[PDB]
Parts: sequence; structure tokens; C-alpha cells
Amino acid sequence: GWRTVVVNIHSKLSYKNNHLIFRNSYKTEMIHLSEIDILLLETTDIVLTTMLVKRLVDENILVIFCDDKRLPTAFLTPYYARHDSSLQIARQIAWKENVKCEVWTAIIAQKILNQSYYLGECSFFEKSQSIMELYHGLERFDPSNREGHSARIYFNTLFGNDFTRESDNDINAALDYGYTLLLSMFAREVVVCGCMTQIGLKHANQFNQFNLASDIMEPFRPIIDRIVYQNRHNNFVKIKKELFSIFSETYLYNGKEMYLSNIVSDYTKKVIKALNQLGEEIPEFRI
Amino acid sequence: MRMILMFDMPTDTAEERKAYRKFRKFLLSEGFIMHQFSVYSKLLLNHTANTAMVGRLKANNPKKGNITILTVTEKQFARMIYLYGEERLVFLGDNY
Amino acid sequence: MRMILMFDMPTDTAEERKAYRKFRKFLLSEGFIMHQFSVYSKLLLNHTANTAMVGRLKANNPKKGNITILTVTEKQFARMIYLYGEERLVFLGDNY
Amino acid sequence: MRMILMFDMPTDTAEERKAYRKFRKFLLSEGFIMHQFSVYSKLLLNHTANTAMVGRLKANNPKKGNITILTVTEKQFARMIYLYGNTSIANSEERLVFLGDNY
Amino acid sequence: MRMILMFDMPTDTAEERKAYRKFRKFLLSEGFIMHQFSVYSKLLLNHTANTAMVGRLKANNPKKGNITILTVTEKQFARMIYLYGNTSIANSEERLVFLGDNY
Amino acid sequence: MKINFSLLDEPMEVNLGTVLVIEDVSVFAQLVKEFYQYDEQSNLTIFDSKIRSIRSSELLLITDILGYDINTSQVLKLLHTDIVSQLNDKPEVRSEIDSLVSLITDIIMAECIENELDIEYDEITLLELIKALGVRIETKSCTVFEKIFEILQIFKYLVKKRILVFVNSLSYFSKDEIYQILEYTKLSQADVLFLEPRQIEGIQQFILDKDYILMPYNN
Amino acid sequence: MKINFSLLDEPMEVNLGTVLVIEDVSVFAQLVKEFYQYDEQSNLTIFDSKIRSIRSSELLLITDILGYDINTSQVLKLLHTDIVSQLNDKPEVRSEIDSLVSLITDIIMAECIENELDIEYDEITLLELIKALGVRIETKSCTVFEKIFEILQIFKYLVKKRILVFVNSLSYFSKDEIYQILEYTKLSQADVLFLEPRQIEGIQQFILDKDYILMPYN
Amino acid sequence: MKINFSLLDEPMEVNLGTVLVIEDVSVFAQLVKEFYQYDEQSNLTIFDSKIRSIRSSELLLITDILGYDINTSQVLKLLHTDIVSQLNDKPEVRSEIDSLVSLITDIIMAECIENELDIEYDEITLLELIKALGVRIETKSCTVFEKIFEILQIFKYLVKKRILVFVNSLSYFSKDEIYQILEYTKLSQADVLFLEPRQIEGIQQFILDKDYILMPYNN
Ligand SMILES: [Ca+2]
Ligand SMILES: [Ca+2]
Ligand SMILES: [Ca+2]
Ligand SMILES: [Ca+2]
Repeated sequence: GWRTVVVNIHSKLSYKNNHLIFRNSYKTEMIHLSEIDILLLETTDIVLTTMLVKRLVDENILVIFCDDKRLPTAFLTPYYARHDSSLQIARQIAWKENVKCEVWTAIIAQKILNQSYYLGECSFFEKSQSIMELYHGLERFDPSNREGHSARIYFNTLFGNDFTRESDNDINAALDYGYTLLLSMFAREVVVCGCMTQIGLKHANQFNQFNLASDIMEPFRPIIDRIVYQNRHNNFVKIKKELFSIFSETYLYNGKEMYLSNIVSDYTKKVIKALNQLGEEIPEFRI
Repeated sequence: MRMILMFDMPTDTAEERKAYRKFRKFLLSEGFIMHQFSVYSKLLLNHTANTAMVGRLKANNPKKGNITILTVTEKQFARMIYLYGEERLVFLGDNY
Repeated sequence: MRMILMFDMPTDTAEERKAYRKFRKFLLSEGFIMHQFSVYSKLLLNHTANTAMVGRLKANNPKKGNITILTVTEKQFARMIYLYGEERLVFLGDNY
Repeated sequence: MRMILMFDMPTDTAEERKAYRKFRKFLLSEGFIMHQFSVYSKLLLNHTANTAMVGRLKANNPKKGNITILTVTEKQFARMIYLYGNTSIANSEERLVFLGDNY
Repeated sequence: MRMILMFDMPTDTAEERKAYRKFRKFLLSEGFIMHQFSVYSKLLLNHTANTAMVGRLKANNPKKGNITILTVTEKQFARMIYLYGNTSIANSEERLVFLGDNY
Repeated sequence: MKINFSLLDEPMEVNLGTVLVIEDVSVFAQLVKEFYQYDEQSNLTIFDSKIRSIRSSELLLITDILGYDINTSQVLKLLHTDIVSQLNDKPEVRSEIDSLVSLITDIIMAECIENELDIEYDEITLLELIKALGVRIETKSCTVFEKIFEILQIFKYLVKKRILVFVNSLSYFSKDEIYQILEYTKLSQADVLFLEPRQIEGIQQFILDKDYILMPYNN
Repeated sequence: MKINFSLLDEPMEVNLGTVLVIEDVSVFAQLVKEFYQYDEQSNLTIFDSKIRSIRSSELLLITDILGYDINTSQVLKLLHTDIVSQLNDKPEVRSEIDSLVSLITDIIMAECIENELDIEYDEITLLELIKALGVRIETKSCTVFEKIFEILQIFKYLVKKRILVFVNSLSYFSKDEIYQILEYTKLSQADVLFLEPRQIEGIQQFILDKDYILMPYN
Repeated sequence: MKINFSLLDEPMEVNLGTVLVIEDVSVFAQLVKEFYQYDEQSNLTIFDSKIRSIRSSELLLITDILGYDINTSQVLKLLHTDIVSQLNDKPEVRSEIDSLVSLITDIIMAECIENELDIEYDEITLLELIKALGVRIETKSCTVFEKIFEILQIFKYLVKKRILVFVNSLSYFSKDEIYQILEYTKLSQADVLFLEPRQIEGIQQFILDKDYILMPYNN
């Protein structure tokens, strides 16, 4: 199949006459089985039938289940006629260290460049010029630690010199909330690609289980810090309400203006295909 | 005064679809009839009811929603004609 | 005669979208201008060009397509009000 | 608060049977479910709704009617065993449980 | 473990009434006390005695007999309210309580 | 709305409330019998300004006040329509009711989506909410005065009844209550004709003497 | 489940979908007569896995597919009772419904007090709200292939009916549609038995010859 | 009584019994769906000699033979009227029935005179005697053939039904029974149209090939 069916709303699923019946309160849609490729369930209110699960076993389509946090939890594993993603995980186990270091360095360069560009949009030329100098000074293996050095400059520019990531405040909790949403989206995209999220691009720290998605979501991180900088005076609830509008807001991809879901999808697909093909092209995202 | 009303809006998001359903139900509750998708009309008694209806429509317009309002005479409203559907090679069969 | 034309059709299928693009291009080639989505108008010289245009529109209507047609005067066309989705000072009287 | 309710009353007279049907319909309308004869239960949201339900039950009790009300936790409600002369499976510690053909 | 036990069965036939009397006498001989019609309870020392009592009750259940067993704490047992269309005093919040002449 | 019988010299007009007192028991009983049998008998003739004679279906005759049934399908239906109009006259209240009904419909719709079967519905309207509430007039605890007042209130709801007539209904009401009934009848504009054997003191009425002479009386 | 008549040597079992062909018109018409008269006639019998006779109330006999109404008083009663049970399983949602119904009753009660005529009311119930909303199964059926699918859905929903029987209903559906109906029956686990005057090619069916001998096919 | 659909080249006339066999399952199922939905769909058009299109209320559609209810208020009423006419055609039998009814009325009248209360009555008629007897058609023990025959007998009693149509009803009946049904339909003059997927051997019928060609067939 081709189309990837994702259910973000409450609904029921049935199977009739080689036709998947999706029923929601607004309308009912019927989709052919041969057209569907991957099936993902975003919420916990979705209802499905074991008969449709058996038809999906005959159709080989991958079934993805998610929790209330939207982070993917479990996936359907058939005993025979397994999906091609399980065959694609072996290439992820075969990922070379040079390709991982190249993609990681490109990701850090994109994040730092987005931070310096955002500081230029905030009209701080000295801090943005310093972060840009650290961006041009970034190297493999990260001996300079210019990312951790650009961090303090970015946060100190945004929220002031007194603010820091270690302190407990509604700004830090808001940053962890936005990073949790972006980690949920990018983690869902990596789960759609089938690659194991436990294997990270960063070779130093394996502690986090999301390390792959956490490394892929870095170039989009400053977009959260912008809204957190504008709404910083508001309470954490209002900051959550403002951060919840990022899904509805549209952003500019290099090719065309798109929604965040499609942009993260194309970026993740280019990242996985580039890792399996050993660096054909590196997706670049700029604010 | 015969009020012809066209309604469009991006339907992609779920919130946009819900807003479209709400606005359509509001149009039906106000006396408007849907001749086709995005196509509606309602017979307003006079100019005052027309102005109040314009204000209400501006108040109930969903985000990103776009409404086109045109005044037509009752006889011209009955004159409304709804059509529901030069090639060298005509193919009856599989289109290849 | 001012010809107001509303156009709609299910857009889900790719063939339906292609038919919608073809019909819209046909409307633009015939002199119709799109004020908003599904909203169009054209100025017909007389009743003859109006009837011929009605026949042509019926011939070019895509499958499942639906077209609403209304005849409107210039004074009614200038009174067309399009609202795309709260005053502090309300003045009843001369507007100064 | 899980509200367990038992209901008994002399059924001999026709008026008593009609009152029993009326009281049972009132219990069903209030959200109570009948597990078996004279056995019912309802899930009360809090203590206030429980007190109001107690007053309503006292007001709707038929003549000669007797109602036993007990308060029970979800863990005790899942431990409820019903034996029909066959006992409930929830009290059983059996490792394998078959809903289906027991074969 | 406080064991609450309800008992019901069709009483119409004479054999059914005799079986009901036999089962009730068996419940009284086992230490159960009858609070009201079909309502009984017994205090079991531990879980083993509770399981053995469940097996014995299943063995002694009469034909057509139905018995409901529930496990309840002392705090829930003291909160048991019984309303006769007269209600239990323990559920009442009344300030003054008279065991004696109510005057 | 003029009524005429052989005993009267000229047809008498009935406008708003009218109290007709017949001092002769024979003419009174004969007139009441002619009121119940009106379709059969040609003696008593009631006609409107058009001189057209009204049918017995258009005539409303009432003797027992508490025995008459005020609750009917047409009366309750038109009453529910009147309540729906009262709720429609206020935009804010109608908006709030629409909001609540929208919430309930959302809940029930979610419960329907949770089910395995495919379920469809339409709407929950205000008339259906009133019919589900069971709005009706309560005559059970009502006094005779409140009963006749409710009859005068529902006479506007009755479409087919041209004129309401009461037989010996003024004996139960006090003079002040009769004044309230007449003063309310003047506001309701309905045509009510009362028939009493004895004259009531303090109210304008038409008196028919045993001599068969009809005279207006202020008291 | 198994069905038995005097013509068969041994009772044949009906599991999941089953196609029964009767090559004798007299035995077919007499068999349908025995199906409609099953309550009156003791000739035709049905024995489940428990080997117990079932009443005609448990047998669902449907001949005309389009003429069979999906919405009935009993079906709507069981559906409304099911939704009422689902709403009763959640105390908080039912509490919110009671609050909203209390608000609407307060508004309508205030409007009733504003009127000059005395008004008496009782209350509003969740069942009256469901019946007022008109909750029912979807009545939209484009073809008999979809209508029979709705009949299978309502049949699988009904617990009281142990068997569903169709009489000459396979003549409307194409062979591929018959395959989809058989696959949907095997997926739904329901017991469906078809009665056809002539055999159908390409599918497994039990052929009853004019000699009364029963033989398997495909 | 001509019926026409898009597949046919010319509208085909239906006189007395007509057997229409559709060899294509798609066109057959679509035609039956157009028969149930006929009021909604404009594809299938049935018109009389006046070219006026008949309403779905005038069309009688029958699929299940044993599931259809032959006993209705209008059918039983018109049947009782027919029995009353049959009893009225014979003067002697009507005279005897009048004598017996006169005797019974004399007995009941004597019993009424013996009572203390004043009692009045009118008459005991023949239609009231038939309604008291409960005359109705028995479909309980009837075979499918006798059921369809009774349907052809009561189709004359139905006033509003213009044409009777049966869906796949010829599979149950033997060739001889079909000959009896057609031969009886020629005498009853009613218009019956049968729809079958497979052709019946030995009877005149109209065959629609998978090529969508309609041809008359003697066998
Ligand atoms: Ca009610
Ligand atoms: Ca409704
Ligand atoms: Ca009589
Ligand atoms: Ca009788």
C-alpha cells in the first residue's frame, strides 16, 4: 500500500467486504485494504475489532498503538509474513559511526544556526554573531562543546542572564513540555519508519530511550523557545495553551509552507533513507 | 430580498471541519437552504432583517471562513438555474 | 445581465480534483472571475449570450459537479457583501 | 463508594407485588443494577450523593419493605462471589480461566 | 475477614422449604448470625478458613439455592445500615442516643 | 355574536362577558335543553356578524367546571408551541438552551460511537424537550375559581370553539371573583355567556322576568 | 448447530456460513413451509451443540433482504437499554448529564413560571433523551450486499437468535459477493444457513439430490 | 401497463401474467433495488395506457410469500361485503337468515323486557353476524402455492394496488403449478409481473441476456 492511515479522533473500525470501515461521529469513511500501508492509532479512545486485526495480519499492514501521551507503546507482531520494517531495522543496526557523526554534526549545526537566526530576528547582533561563530566553529567529535556554549548564550539572551535551565520555574517546565510534544511527534515519526528509537545518533549517552528522536527533534527546538519567550510572563497553564497551538500553526519548510506533521515526516524519512544509503542528502530545516 | 450566500474555508484540520459543521448548522437554523455545497440562499423580509442577518453572519463566521453575499430579486432568485453534470478521441471503456 | 455562479463537487478523488481544475480553467477562459472559492461572476451582454452560456455551462459541468446560477443587476452586484472570518462606540444618528 | 443494596418484602398480596415492581423500577431508574434476586449495587460518586441516595431510598421504601445498604470498595466488589446451586470465578484462584468452551 | 452472605431460593414446594430450613440451621451451626431475612454474616479468622468456608457453603447449597458472599472490613460492617419500612442507629448522625426509654 | 330565541323580541348581542339571568325555571330549563340539543332544535339560533349560524361544534357548552377536562391533545400541543415561541422570543435563553442541548448531544454521540453497531441520529429539539418534560396544566389541586380562570385562559388556545357558555357557574364565585372574571374577560376578548336562574348583585346583566320581558340591569 | 428432517439420513451440522441446495422443488417448498410453520410442525427439528431443541423465537428466518426492517420496537428497546447501561457504567458522565438536564429543567421551569397559565411538569430522563434524539441503527443501504451485511451485524448483536436463515437470498449476489459474504460470516463467527433451489458454482455447498441423498460439493 | 428501464430498448407491456427473466445478477439486483426504492429512483418507470406514471402506493411489491400478511382491515371488510352480496343474491337463504335473526331478536327482546331498566336496541344485521363470526383467510396451514393463489384472489379485493409484482417467487412452484398460476391469472385479469434470475422451461417469458438483449421465449 501507499497511504498511511492515522486516527487522531474517537472512532470505531470494522472490516466488511475487503473494505475497512472507519466510523466517526462526524462522518463515515470506507477505505480499500490494498490502498492502506501503515496504520497508527494516536489516542486511547479508538475502538477496533479482532477481525480487522486478522485482515491486517493477512494484509501485512503495521499496526501502531499509542498511549494518552501519544508516545508509541506497542506494535502488532505477526508470526508469519512479517513487515519490511523489521527487515529495515537490521540496517539501523548496521549504521556506521561516520554517518552517525555526520548526521549528528549536521543536526547540531542546524539547531545552532536556528538559534542564532532567531536571535537575529530578536535583534541581538552580538549574541547571534557569537552563536553563529560557534556554528562555524563546530567540528566532529565535539571537542569544543560549542553547542553547550551556545546554549547559555541563547537562553541568557532570551530570558535574561539570571535564567538557567537547571533552575525550577514555569519557563523550564514549559521548555520541557514543548520538548515533550516535539519528542512525541518525532518519536511517532521514527516509529513509523520502524527504526528502534533506543539506538541514538549521539554516541556518548545511551541513557535516554528516545535518543534517536531526541536527536532528530533538535533543529526544531528553538520554535518552542520563541513562543516560550513571548509568553514567559504568563502562567504555566497559559504557556501550555500557547504551545498547544503549534499543531494548528503552519511553518515554512524549505520547499513550501507546510504543517509541522508533514515537515517532521519528510525530515524523518530523509534522515532514515540517508542513514541507510550512507549520506545521500541531509535534510536541512531553517526557521 | 433574496440573499445568495457562498461559504468556503480550509477544511484540512479537524477543528476546521468542526467549525464548518457548526457554521452550516447555524445557517440551517437561520432559515438558509443549501442548494449545493457552499451554495445557500435565504429569503429576507426587508432591508432591516437583511442588515441584522449580515451582522449575525459576520459574528458567526468561523476562523479562516469566507462568505460571499449577493442580493437578488425574488423573481431573479427563482431564475436561479442549477446545472449538474469538444474532444477528438472519445473513449468508452477503460481509460488506459 | 450579471451572472453569479456558485460551483461545487466532491473533491476527494484525484479524478474529481482534475475535473475541478479543468472546469475552473474553463470558467476563467469564458470570462468569469473568481471572487472567492466557489464564488464566480461574469457580465453577459444580453439574454442571448446568457442562454448560450447556460447551455455551455450545462455541457461543461463535471461529473457530480453542481452549479448555481443567479441573475443580478449592477446595483445588486455593488451591494454584494463578503464577510471573511465588536464596536466600543455605537452611534445611532448622524455618523459625523 | 460502592453501594450494595438488598431488598426484601412480603410479596403475597397484589398490592405488595405492585409496590415491589414500582420500587425495583425506581432502583433501575436511579442507576442501580440487579446482580440477582434481591441483590443490587450502584456506584456513588462521593459521600454527599451517598447521603442523598440514602434519604431517597428511605423515602421510596414500600410498606413492609426492608433494604440493607452496605459500603464496599472496588477491591471487595471484585471479590464478590455468587454461588448458584456453581460459584463465581472471581473468588477462584485458578490459574487458567476460560470464557469460551471449557473443553 | 467479615463474610456477608445472602441466601435466596424458591420456597414454594415443601421439599424446598425443608431444604431452606436445613441450610439455615447449617448456617447457624457454622457460626453465622441472621441479621434479617436472607441476610447473614460471619467473622472468619483468616483467608484459609474463608476458603474452607466457601467450599463448605458450595457443598451444602440446596438445589435451586443461591448464595451471595462478599468480603467486608469491620469499618464497613459498622457502616451497614438496615431500613425497615425503622432504620439502624449506627448510620444516624444524631447527637443524643437513648438505649432505654425514649421519653 | 348575537343569540336569539323565541322569547326575546330582538336578538341580543354577546360581547366579552355577558350575564344572562332567567327568572323563570321553565324557560331556563328549556333554554339549557335547547343549548345541549342545539344542533337538533331550531328554536335557539346563535349567529355572528355575518348572520351565519354557528355549528354546535363551534359552540362550547360548559356546566360542570371541575368535571370538564382541560388537558387535550390540541390544547397541550398549541400550549407547547406557545412555550416554544416564548423561548424563541429571547435570543440569549435560546442560545444557552442550544449550548446545553449541544453538550448532551455530544455525550450521547460519543456513547453511540463507542458501540459496535453503526448508529445514526438527527437532533434533540426544544419541542421534543418540552414533550419529554410533560408540561401540562394541573387541575388536581385547583379551586373552582382557578379552574374557570384556566378555562378562560385555554379558550384562546381552542381554535374551533366560537363562543364559550357557562351554565349556573356564577353560584360558586364570590362577587369579587365575578368581578375578576369579567375584568379578565374584557382583556381576553373572548365571548362568554353565563346563564343563571337568580340575578347577581353588583354586576351588569340582562334579566328575563317571568313576564318574558328582557331588561338591562346595572346591579 | 445441526438441523434434522425426515428426508436426511443423519442430521447435518451448520457451522459459520453454510449453503444448502435442494434439487427438489416439492422438498424445497415443503421445507420453507416447515420453516415458517416450525412452531406448528414438529417434523423439522434443530439440535444445538447441547442437543436441546430451540423455540422458534430463537430462530431468525429472513427471506426478503430489502423488505426486512432493521429498526424495530424490540431492537430499539435493546439498543436504548444498552446505551443507558453504557452511560450508567460511568458515574461522572451520568452526573454531568444530570447537571445539564437540571439546568435545562430550571430554564424551562422559569419560562413556565413566567407564563400566566399554571403548568405542571414531572422530570426528564436519559431514556427520554435517547428516544427524543431518535437513536437507531443506520437505515442507509445502497445495495442488497450492504443490507445483508447490516442483517449480519444486527444478527451478531442479538444474543437471543441462535441461527439466521436465508431463503433463496444468494441469487442476488455475484460469486465474488458470495465469497465476501462467506468470509464475513467466518470472521463474524455467526451461524448462517442458506437455502437455494439450484446449486452455485465455485463455492462449497451441500447438494441434496432428488434421490434425497445429501452430498458435499467443493 | 407498460414498464420501462434504461436497459430496455422499448417499453415492454405487461398483460395478465408476465414472466421476466434477468440472466445478469447485477442488472437483476439493481432492478429489484429500483423496485423497492421506486419512489426515490427515476430509472425504472411504470406507466399505464394513459402514460401516467403510477405511484409507489399503487405498486404492489411482494418478495416473501409466507411472510406477507394477507389479512387486513380493508381486505376483510371488502371480503365481508362480498359475502353479504353472495347471501343477498339468493332470496331464499336471505329469507331464512332473516327468520332466524328475527327469532333470536325476539328472545333477546323478551329478556330485555324482563329487566327492570328501560332498554332499547336497533337490529342484528348480516354484516354484524359475519363480523361476530370472525370470517378471515387462513394462511397458517396453507402451502406456498395456496398462499400465492390466495394473494391472486385478494388482489382483486385491493383497490389501491395497480400492479402486483413477485420477486423470485417462481422457484418454489413446480411447472404444473406455474401453469395453474398463469391460467388463473388470465381469468382474474390482474396484472402480475414475476422476476426470476433463471429461465423457467415450458412457459412463455421475456429473457434478458447478459448482452442486455430482450427476447421473447416460448419455453
Ligand atoms: Ca418525562
Ligand atoms: Ca429528534
Ligand atoms: Ca346493530
Ligand atoms: Ca366470535
